[PDB]
Amino acid sequence: VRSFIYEPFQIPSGSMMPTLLIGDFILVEKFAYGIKDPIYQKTLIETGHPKRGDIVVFKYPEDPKLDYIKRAVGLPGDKVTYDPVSKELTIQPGCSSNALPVTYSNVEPSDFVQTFSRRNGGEATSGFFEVPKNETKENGIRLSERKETLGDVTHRILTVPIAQDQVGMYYQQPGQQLATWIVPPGQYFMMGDNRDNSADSRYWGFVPEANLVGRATAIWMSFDLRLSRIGGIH
Repeated sequence: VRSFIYEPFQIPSGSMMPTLLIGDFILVEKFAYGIKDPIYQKTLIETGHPKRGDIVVFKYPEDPKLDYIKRAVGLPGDKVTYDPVSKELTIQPGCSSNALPVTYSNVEPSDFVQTFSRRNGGEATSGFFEVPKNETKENGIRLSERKETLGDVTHRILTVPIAQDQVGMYYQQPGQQLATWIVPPGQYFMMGDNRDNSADSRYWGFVPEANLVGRATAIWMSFDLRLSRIGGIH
């Protein structure tokens, strides 16, 4: 006697590359589901919770009028530390006041190249393009790829070899060094797979449970007419 609500979701940005791409249309399963008991035919309202590594759609805390999609990397109580040089995560569960095994595969060239306009000789991102590994684009940088295993979940991330986060721009948590955060009760730390192209928890803080919409379950369609991407999230 249980029911789940599902809603389609268009992928607007490349913050989740290479896992999710601009043009992807995904299925999202709401955390809040109905529980129709037995004796009575009522519909109890129970809410599920994201597991570490889940790809989650949520309402932007600063402006809940917009929905974002990131990977839930930090759970309540998690002590999250990000090394901007190695671009690696360290996660220590239950440190609200034991190190989780987070491993990374070897850096390899990805299928994408990020380009940038050059008005005035400066640089501004101008898009992502799938480019054969033996080719290049002028004013573009080949992005690197590797696998991140957050405990039991393994997924891919992209990195921009010429970039490095400016720690001073991070959301700084009271009483904490820059680049370290303790996830508050009932809140989450969100990060996108395209690690140098993601305005996430590093910059605007945690996501309250109530802002959560649902978990991404599949790519129902994608229009960069990529029938090849329909299926599970990889």
